[PDB]
Amino acid sequence: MVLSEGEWQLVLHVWAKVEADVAGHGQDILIRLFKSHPETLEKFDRFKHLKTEAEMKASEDLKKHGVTVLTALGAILKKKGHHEAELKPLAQSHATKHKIPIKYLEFISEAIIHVLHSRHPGNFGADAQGAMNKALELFRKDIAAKYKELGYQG
Ligand code: HEM
Repeated sequence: MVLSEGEWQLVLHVWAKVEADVAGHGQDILIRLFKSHPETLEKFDRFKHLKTEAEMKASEDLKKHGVTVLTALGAILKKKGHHEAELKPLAQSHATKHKIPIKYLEFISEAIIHVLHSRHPGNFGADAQGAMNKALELFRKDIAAKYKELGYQG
C-alpha cells in the first residue's frame, strides 16, 4: 500500500504533538495495551510482575521502555514509507528473540489510536485517524513480510 503525502501530513502533524511528551504518551500506550490485552504482558519478563495500573504507572522501567518504543516508531513514521533499514533489526528481534505475534502488533496499534484519540481530539479527527491507521497497517504489513523471510511469520 502507499500513503499519499496528505495522509503522511496528518500523521506527522499529530505525531509532533506526541513528541511534546514522549514519556507520558509511552506510558499511556503501554498501560492501555496491558489493561486491554493482559496476555501481552506475559511477553515482558521485565514487567510480568506488575499487578495493577498503579504499579505500572509507578514503574520507571516501563516508562523508559515506552520512550524506547515511541522513539523507534517515530523514526519509522518520519521515513514516510521508506523504512526498510529501520524495520530490519526490529523484525529480527521481535521475531527471533521476543517472539511477538502480528496479532500483538495489532493490539498495540489499537492502543496507540485510543490514546491519540483521547489526548488530541482536535488533531485526531476521522481523517487523521484513518491516516494513522493506514500508516500502522503499512508498518504491520511490512513487518509481517519480514517475519516470513526470517522464518517466523508469527
Ligand atoms: C509499535 C510497535 C513496537 C515497537 C516500535 C517496538 C520497539 C521495540 C524496541 C525498539 C525495543 C528494544 C530493542 C529490541 O529488542 O528490538 C523493543 C523491545 C521489546 N519489545 Fe517491542 N516494540 C513494539 C511492539 C512490541 C509488542 C506489541 C510487544 C509485546 C506484546 C513487544 C515486546 C518487546 C519485548 C519483550 C522487548 C524486550 C524488552 C526488554 O526486556 O527490555 N514489542 N521493542
